[PDB]
Amino acid sequence: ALTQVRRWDSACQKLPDANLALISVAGEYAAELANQALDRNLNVMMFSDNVTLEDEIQLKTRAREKGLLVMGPDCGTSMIAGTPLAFANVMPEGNIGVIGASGTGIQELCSQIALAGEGITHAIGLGGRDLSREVGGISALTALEMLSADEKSEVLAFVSKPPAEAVRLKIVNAMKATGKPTVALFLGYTPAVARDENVWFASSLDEAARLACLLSRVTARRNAIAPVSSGFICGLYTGGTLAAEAAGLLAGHLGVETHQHGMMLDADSHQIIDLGDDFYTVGRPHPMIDPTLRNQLIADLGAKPQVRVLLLDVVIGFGATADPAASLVSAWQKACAARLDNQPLYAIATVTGTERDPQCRSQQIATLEDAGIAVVSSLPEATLLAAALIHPLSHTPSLLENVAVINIGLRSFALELQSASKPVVHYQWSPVAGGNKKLARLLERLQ
Amino acid sequence: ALTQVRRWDSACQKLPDANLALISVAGEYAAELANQALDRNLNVMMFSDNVTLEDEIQLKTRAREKGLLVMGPDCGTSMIAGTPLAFANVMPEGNIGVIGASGTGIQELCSQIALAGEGITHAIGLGGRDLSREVGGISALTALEMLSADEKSEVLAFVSKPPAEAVRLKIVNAMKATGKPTVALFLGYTPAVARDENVWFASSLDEAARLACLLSRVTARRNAIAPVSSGFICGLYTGGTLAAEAAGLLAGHLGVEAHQHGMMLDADSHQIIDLGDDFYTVGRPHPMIDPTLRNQLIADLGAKPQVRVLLLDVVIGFGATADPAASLVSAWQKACAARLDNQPLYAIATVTGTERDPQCRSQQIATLEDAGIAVVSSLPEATLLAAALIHPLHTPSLLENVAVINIGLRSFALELQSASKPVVHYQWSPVAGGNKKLARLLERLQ
Repeated sequence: ALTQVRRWDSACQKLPDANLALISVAGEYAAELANQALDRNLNVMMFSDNVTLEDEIQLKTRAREKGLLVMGPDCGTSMIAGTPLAFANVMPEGNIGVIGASGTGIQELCSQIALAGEGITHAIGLGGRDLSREVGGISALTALEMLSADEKSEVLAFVSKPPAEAVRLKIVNAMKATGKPTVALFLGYTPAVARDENVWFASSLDEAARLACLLSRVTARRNAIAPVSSGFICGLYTGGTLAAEAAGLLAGHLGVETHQHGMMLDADSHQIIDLGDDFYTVGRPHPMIDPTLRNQLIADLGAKPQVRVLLLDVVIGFGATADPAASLVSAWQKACAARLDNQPLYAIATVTGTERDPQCRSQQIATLEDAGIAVVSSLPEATLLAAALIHPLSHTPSLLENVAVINIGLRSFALELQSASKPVVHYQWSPVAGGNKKLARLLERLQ
Repeated sequence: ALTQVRRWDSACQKLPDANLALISVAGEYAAELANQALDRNLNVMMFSDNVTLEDEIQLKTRAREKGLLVMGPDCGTSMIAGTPLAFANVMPEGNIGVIGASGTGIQELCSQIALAGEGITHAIGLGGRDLSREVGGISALTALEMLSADEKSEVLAFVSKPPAEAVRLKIVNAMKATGKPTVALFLGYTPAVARDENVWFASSLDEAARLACLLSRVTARRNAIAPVSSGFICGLYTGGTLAAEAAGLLAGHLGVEAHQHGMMLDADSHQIIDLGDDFYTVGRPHPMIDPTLRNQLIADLGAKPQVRVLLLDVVIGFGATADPAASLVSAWQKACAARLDNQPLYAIATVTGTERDPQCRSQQIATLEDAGIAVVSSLPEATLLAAALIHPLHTPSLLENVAVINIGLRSFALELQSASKPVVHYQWSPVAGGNKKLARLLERLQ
């Protein structure tokens, strides 16, 4: 049974700890009700269109000095603490925090994330004009700071139309300040560089989602492992091309820059080695057919405590070992066996081959996983994870913890919130006096 | 059991359909066996290493003249007509033809293609040095020509180290000439242009796979629909952001620059409209909450023959209509029921929302698919298919069946035997059978 009301105080008593005012009244009155909401120190989300820049700017600046959040006018979507606000979707729980100055942009970005197998913490709408040259991205900065302080939001994803020079610059620096892996989606804009410190740039919705999930998977694992002591990366590859791509990929992640003797990369003690090179094959069979060399080198890492991460490629199929996984496992266990607790050896592998190959992809992967080796589907993820693990680890907004809504405009919004069984009180509001049926009937008819 | 032989005589008599000689003997002898194979008009694959550029060029130029193929020295991987050659993988059959001057590069690309649910026709290894300046892509050109002529190879994917300028130009041009959607992967090479006509440039193995699979899905769906008459694209969007991205993507595919009244795109009669714009919402609910208008416009398409493709978005979730799919199908059917068979209307929809939404993602997609509307997972694919459906419109004997005369290593023949592929093992050696000491010396030195 929806708790309707018709006076502010009546709504505030039916919901003492109300947190947000969702305004969907006629634009001409939205700003008014927003300030009345702030007078009661409530966060505001204006789904309402037809609101002037001046009022939006006034409301957002006022919300800043008060330490509140005003999801600017014409904000069609938001989902905070599992609470659907306006046009929202039921999302799987995850570690991705979404911020957007777009309606269906947020919706599609989120739909693609779920479709990609991950989930979100919150999806914060800002209002279509927040990033405008005149608004200055006030709400976008407040949103970033909030999620930045939300530990459950390990990865950040931002979506909006491309902002102007001064504004996008302010947004990026703010994104960098959070220190969290962040995907910045500037709709229909091919970015300068693909990555800038902790910021990854995308130009399309599903590209952005693909990236957000990848960062999500890498950060998730890195937090679970919780590396504490730094060290170096050692890549022992059996496939030349694979070694070369992993090398190029890792160099980019490290901001590091013709490769002699199979040494594909050697920077700051990190190494990516092609054991297939002639330099390692004198007097012995190719590593892809005989695992003896590589396995010994793996076992011997037990004597190189400075080596924190071991990168591996496992290539199956005809012409390869019968069951590489098993001997790989024993070999790396011997290594780990010889390490002190503060000198662990994390292993990361990618598997190249199919389910029907003799060795069987799924069985090989399971063997690796059961032993504790991290198996990822692609080199970009494998190397990104490796780079993340070498550097050890280094107050959540009350609005993100709980959301109590005083719904003012449309009743349907209050009703949909009822479905989610979220705390809501519906404040029936109208711009026409109670007895003026003529005008009430007219307004309805015209709309 | 494995048929074993000691002379070309026996090999060919035993394998009358021999198509290829897989050679893994010591490099100093590989070119010689390769020419003996060419003397018998057999294709060649030299897994064998330690072969000079000089011999490679001689063998490949000779092969080209004979209308045959020599997969360069140091070619560790190939799969042709379901036949695994050397370091190969068991692959599901699909519509993607792969070519590579890389060993594990071909393997990883295919492994990714398989994981994405697609398959290949063949994976033709070229030899690590085929695209070098000295060789000039001889085998690369041949393979491209072969896959260009293979009807089952509907999408092509090429992978290799970045070839020098002249070679690269020649290669890209040959890819353009096939006319088939093609992904060109030049390992660790930043492409300035992402797409050039039918060629998509990629930088990483996973990206190349992603693109190859995307083109695979689009081309497979188009060939199924088998369009006959060209026409126009009409996008009717309810979500503003989705309309603009769709507009931006299609403008790119149609290679044209593309704002007012919600008309996100309007070039060459192709239109992408944002029905959520004020221009279409005066006096009525937003199209995301009321389908009336859009459904009307869709139904009205039945009277417009030239409109061949209809693009749609369907956003579900708490605030949208209770069952979008149902009404869309209905308006959709009316339009189709008014069209003559020669003037069909193909519908393509992207669905935004989750399995948990009130409308239920899978439920909506089912209703849409049941009525013949094509549902795709992303705007790039939807717009790409939209552009593919408005056009519209023999196979090399080696790609039909492979019968191998194996010469170097025995393991490769056993590999073929286990997969029930036609094979004969030519037991060969540099030392004549009568010299015991020399034989011991060789056996020991290896």
